Amino acid sequence: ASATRLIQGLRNWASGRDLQAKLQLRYQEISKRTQPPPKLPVGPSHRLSNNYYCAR
Amino acid sequence: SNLIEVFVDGQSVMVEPGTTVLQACEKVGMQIPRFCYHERLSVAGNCRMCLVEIEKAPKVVAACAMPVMKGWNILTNSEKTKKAREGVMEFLLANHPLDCPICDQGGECDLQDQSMMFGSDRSRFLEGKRAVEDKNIGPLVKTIMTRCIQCTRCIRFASEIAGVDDLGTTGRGNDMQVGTYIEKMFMSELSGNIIDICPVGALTSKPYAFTARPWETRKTESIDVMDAVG
Ligand code: SF4
Ligand code: SF4
Ligand code: FES
Repeated sequence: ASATRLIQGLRNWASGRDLQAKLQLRYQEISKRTQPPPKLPVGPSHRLSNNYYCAR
Repeated sequence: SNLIEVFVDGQSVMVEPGTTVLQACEKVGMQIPRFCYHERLSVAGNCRMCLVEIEKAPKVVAACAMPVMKGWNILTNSEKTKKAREGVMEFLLANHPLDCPICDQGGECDLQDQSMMFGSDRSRFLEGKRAVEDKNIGPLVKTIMTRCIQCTRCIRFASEIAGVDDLGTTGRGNDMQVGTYIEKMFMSELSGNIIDICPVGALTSKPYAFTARPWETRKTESIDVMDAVG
């Protein structure tokens, strides 16, 4: 990005792979930080009245 | 010739008549876990940890103070034996405070070891957790009676070896303070021995109190001095 069309065409002509499309300089889809806080679910225990440690 | 057969897990062994189930299990090698039994004092039955499912009976019976009838079969690794141990261990850890960082028996607890090797993995009892105000027993022994599990072992040791009779149970329900009523400085001989009687971190050493933790030290043979007995 931040380039004109002439050198863009020179890039896509020196390697005909459409380098403008994906270029490994991310601008947009950096993951937006300060995410919401998670609430972690608990799996096959905290199930009351049946979690017998003699069993498992 | 005065020997009774018990089938500990099917393995037969001869036991002198009248002795306990627990000494038969310690004869074959088993350790039924225990909190109010000790091999120097009288055998009270207040901790309920020593239970065992003896066959052909719907009721689990104790093994701290059980006399041995002829020809037993003892199951120490059955289903409801483990269920009873997990239940009793879950009962003990309710009214016991979170002090395992600051408690003076981090490496040498008993609730910790037996709660790992027999207890549950999840807890319950969201509310509650009563607290007993401590005393000032002596400048030799630091005392926090909140960690006291009311196991009645300092009492039996005092009344049957020290002969001093300055310890007692007081109250009912959850509210059973083990201690001394009259705010008297309990001073006698062998009062230093009471900090190894107490299986939980409730009666610790006063000058030692916060100077180490028993996995860092290394243990070394030595002989008593200034006493003629050694
Ligand atoms: S006696 Fe001390 S180390 Fe043991 S469970 Fe109680 S607070 Fe924790
Ligand atoms: S102070 Fe210790 S030895 Fe005495 S009853 Fe309480 S837990 Fe048992
Ligand atoms: S050892 Fe405490 S109940 Fe039998």
